[PDB]
Amino acid sequence: MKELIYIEEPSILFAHGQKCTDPRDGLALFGPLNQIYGIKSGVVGTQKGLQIFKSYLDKIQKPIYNHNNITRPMFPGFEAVFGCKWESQNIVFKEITDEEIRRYLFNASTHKRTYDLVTLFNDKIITANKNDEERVDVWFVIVPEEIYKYCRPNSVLPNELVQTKSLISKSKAKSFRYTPTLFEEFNKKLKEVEKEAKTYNYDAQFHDQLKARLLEHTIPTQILRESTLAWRDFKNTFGAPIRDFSKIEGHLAWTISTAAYYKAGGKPWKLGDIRPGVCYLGLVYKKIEKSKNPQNACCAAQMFLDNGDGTVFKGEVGPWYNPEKGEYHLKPKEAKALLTQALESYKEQNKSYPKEVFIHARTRFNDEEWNAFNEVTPKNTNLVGVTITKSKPLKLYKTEGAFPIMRGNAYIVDEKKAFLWTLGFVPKLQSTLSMEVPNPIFIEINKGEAEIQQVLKDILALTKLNYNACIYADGEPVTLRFANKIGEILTASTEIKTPPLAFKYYI
Amino acid sequence: RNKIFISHATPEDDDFTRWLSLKLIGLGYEVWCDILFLFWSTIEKEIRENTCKFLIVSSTAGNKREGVLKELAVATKVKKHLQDDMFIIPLAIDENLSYDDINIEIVRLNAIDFKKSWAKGLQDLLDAFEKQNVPKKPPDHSKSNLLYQQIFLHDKQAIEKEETYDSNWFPIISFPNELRFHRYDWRLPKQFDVRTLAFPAIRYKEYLCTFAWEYDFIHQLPKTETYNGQESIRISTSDILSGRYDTDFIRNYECQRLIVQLINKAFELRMKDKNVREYQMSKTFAYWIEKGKLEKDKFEKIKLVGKQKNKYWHFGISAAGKLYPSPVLMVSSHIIFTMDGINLIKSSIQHSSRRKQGKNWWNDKWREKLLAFIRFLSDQNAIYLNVGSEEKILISNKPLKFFGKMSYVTPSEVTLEEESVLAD
Ligand SMILES: [Mn+2]
Ligand SMILES: [Mn+2]
Repeated sequence: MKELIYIEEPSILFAHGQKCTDPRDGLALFGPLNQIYGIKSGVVGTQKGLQIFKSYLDKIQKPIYNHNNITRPMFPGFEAVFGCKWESQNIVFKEITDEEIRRYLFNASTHKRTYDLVTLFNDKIITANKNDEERVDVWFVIVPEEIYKYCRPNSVLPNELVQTKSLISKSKAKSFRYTPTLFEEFNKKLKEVEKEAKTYNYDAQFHDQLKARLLEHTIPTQILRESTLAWRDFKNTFGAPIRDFSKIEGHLAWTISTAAYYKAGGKPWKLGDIRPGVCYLGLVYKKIEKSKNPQNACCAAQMFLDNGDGTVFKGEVGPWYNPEKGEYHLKPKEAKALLTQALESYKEQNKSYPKEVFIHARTRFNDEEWNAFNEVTPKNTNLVGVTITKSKPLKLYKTEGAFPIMRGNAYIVDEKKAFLWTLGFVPKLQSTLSMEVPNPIFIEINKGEAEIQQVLKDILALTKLNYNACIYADGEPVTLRFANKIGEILTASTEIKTPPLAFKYYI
Repeated sequence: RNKIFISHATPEDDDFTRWLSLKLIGLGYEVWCDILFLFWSTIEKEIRENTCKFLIVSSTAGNKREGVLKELAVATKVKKHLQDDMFIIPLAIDENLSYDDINIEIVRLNAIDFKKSWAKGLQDLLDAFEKQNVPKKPPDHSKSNLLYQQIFLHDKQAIEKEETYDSNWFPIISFPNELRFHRYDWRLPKQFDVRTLAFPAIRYKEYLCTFAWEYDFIHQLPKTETYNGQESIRISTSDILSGRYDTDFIRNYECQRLIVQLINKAFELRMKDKNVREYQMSKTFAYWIEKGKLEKDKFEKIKLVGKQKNKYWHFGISAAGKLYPSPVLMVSSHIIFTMDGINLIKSSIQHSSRRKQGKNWWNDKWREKLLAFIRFLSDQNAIYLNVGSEEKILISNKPLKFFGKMSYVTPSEVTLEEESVLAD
């Protein structure tokens, strides 16, 4: 028999210097770590969207229960939790008219459709941001259901509902260059063709395109579907709610509130016990399939300290991908550049250099980029590189009962690799964190030297800094939890020079 | 003389009672509640001689609960025996409380509205306490945290209980004594797929790494008949597993790598002459059982193929070898569907449906199905793999099992049903 260890569940600190394991319970009993005095809501959408948002704002004032309030704890109400008020009295409304939606949603091409609608929302957001001062905390994009359905990639609009036609096809759109002639009437139609063709350089999904084209303006946005806030009124042909939130309403309220609270400037919680000077860096890669080069991809880094308000550094594009082995590796230059970006940002924030630098990735680092990392690393700063995979076939089945293994159990293969059960049974909720039998993540100190148990503890603690999800704990550390999200946001605009930005502008 | 009593119906108003008790304690007040302890005479003595303010939770369940009404009657006697016009402070928390269902003793008093906002209700309660000069200590949220952790999280903690677990790692007991490299050289055609041979064999560098013999590939490779078997390099497998072997010709990590690459192919080939069908994945192969086989679709009373809606689900396994830290075969479990029990749906369908089917299975079912499948395609107490005419590997049908020092009390109330119902 092989022996497992147990890693005690890390604690998160809330208000009044109190520490706990469940952010919902800690927020309900004590309150948020940072405190703000009001959420000035900006609302973009139809009048019906504003009505739905105001109805949800009125609802979350009162308590909202779940079905099984042990697995998912109840929601006492916004003011009774955050000590703040999220009132409809402070709503700066910028209306999107119905005819405005009909003008741009019924184009045969998905890319122009999504680009036009994202532009319609973004122009309102940015104009209200600039002209009449910056007086709101978060901008809440209330997305109608039709837009969400038809402004997504691989989504076809019925030909009978098309009102405006397409001018250029998808294959030739990215190669179209507008070159003027000496015929004005001709140049007009050429400019229209270019207007349509430019949208194929953006990703045809409303969410990433809106959040990416809004990066250069630094405006917090929470995108909520109309059917998310009014799921009772979005039924099928059987009179039944399409998205049934009836048994988890409270949990929903816990998620929308906390996330909003983070985007409004306040930090709900931070890590309770962590060593000073530590800094965690999660790598992010996303292949740019638009470019002809099969190796072309975008790179980025997510920095986290003792809280979930991380920092996102956008790297350059390059042949980071190796179609051969299917692992992204960075070339020496970009390794140096990205690590220097991160370390200089750390020095600007903490006025010192990190005592340790843990680089998290899903693959094993090659020596070529690790030496470039070491070149810029200060010196008396331990720099290691950890591999978290999840795709490791090891499953432990409890010998009896339907309940699975308990979260926190860990199997240490050697002084450099171990197995961590971030998912499994958790005695607090008296339920499971995942369906079926949990798959433990595999951790390996691929490059560098450090204690295996300390890295395990740090990862387990890093599964608790998710601000969007107000849940007990996550499956993977925040350093890699939103890697695909950041990657797609960075490749959705294809026209960005973004500086180091906070998480609340991508999250 | 200064305790704050909270009468409440259990467990209908347990959430609000816990919230209010803990918040008032953290704010500095001394509250008395049966929910904060782990018997009627004690309650009576406390309301009569130690309660400064008697708060009653006014809900549909509270106004009809007999014990709550007993405590309220004692509180009425007490209130009469002092001068406190506000000794009884009802807390209206139920917006479904019909007026004709309110108890008479509560309806004649003015309650504090918690129905519109628990925050506003708490502010009003604290204002009434301040105006009544109710005794209180400076804030101490640490005591509220302590009570939350030791009273409410009592039966919800991890305990020190040794627990054994089964795994998906089935060890390999028997290994061929020598892993050999055959210097076939020109005898092996350069453009020949060394993946078509009946025994698992892979290239290294002019040699051919295999567990099989020098002449185990004559029928497919004629020229190997002229090959002198003495040119082969034979390495002790026990020296490869123990790490004793490490030369310039080949390194230990490489040795173990070619060994797993051979074990995988051996599994794939042994699956061919067996009562299982195949399912091609992104890089590996899964193996399942047709509907017609087995006694009523059950091996050892374990359903290995069954019915879902309009199709038939089949439990399947895939194998991948590893030999660090221990030589084992890791078996992953999967689900694959058929329309009639034999022919696959080639699409999404086999994904969505897998998710929708597997959500109904838990630890017991997954473990039973894996162990039952493994024992089914066994050959004794193990599963022989043919890496040669006379060499073979043996994988025990009993998996490597782990054990830990910290376990949990199994919640007899299966909430797994509530969880698996969530199929939205
Ligand atoms: Mn299109
Ligand atoms: Mn969002």
